[PDB]
Amino acid sequence: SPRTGKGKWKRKS
Amino acid sequence: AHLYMQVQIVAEDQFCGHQGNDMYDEEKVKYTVFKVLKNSSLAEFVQSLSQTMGFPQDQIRLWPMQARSNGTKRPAMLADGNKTMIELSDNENPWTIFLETVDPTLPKFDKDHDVMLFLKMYDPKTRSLNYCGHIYTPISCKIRDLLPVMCDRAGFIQDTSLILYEEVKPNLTERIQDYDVSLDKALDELMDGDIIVFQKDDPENDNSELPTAKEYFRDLYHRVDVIFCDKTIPNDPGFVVTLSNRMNYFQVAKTVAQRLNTDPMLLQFFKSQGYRDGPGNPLRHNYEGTLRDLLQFFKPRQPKKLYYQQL
Repeated sequence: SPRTGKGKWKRKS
Repeated sequence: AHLYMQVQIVAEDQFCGHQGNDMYDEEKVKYTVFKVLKNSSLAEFVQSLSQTMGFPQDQIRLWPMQARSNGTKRPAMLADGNKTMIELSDNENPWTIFLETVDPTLPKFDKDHDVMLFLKMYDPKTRSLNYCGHIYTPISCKIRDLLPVMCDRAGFIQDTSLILYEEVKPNLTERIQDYDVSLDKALDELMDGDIIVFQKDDPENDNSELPTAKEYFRDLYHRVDVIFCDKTIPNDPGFVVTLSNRMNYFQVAKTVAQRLNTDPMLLQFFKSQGYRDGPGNPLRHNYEGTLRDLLQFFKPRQPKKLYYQQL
């Protein structure tokens, strides 16, 4: 049900 | 001293001809490079940039190259412009920036309603990508509304049937199925620097080795170069063979045999033995795994190598 995401957000330093 | 940072400007001409994922090859690319004070201003850099590349500040826009959690790197939006450069880069050094320029001022970009999208056309006949530039589009725009611009930039007749994919990341090329929804509905986590890859929908595609862009990117993702060294020849530099990670034993054996003009049954392969020099354990021809399974003891950087002997 909840979103796992495609990792398109900004990478951590 | 260490109060300086390197800023690397990439132009659109570097996106042309790129056959890989993302906009260009991070490992091989032309940059205009600037040595800049970490505590200098954006507005300073912009003027210093304007003066240097023969463009008034109104005709240029900076899109910093931003690393995403999934490993891709894409132009991202950058009102702000009095923060320090080292703060804007968030301590990245070097900092790479895509420089958009006009060509006979830039159209306005609304940070809240538009998105900057990049386009690629895939040609199954030649198995190549063709960079089709970028567009400002309202997020609320339907996919169907993007088709004429794609047809236009690829040189296709108007109303040519297209197949559209989002290039999300290596080995993830997702087909857009419903052309009549807004962009944010079509693309999960819609962002600036997203890529749509499109191709002609023609039955002639299926004769191609790589009939769709998905197939293309899948092949590229699994492509691997392996050194093969003759066990019985001491300090053999060996030769390089281009393979696929999902090959079984038979496909490897046959490919290496065509390289050597011999029969695959006259070839005995040996595993890597890793950091140690020389062949390890023999590879049996009933091996049930893939080339990837054989090379998994190698890191992505470590040069892949296998040993063989002629029988």
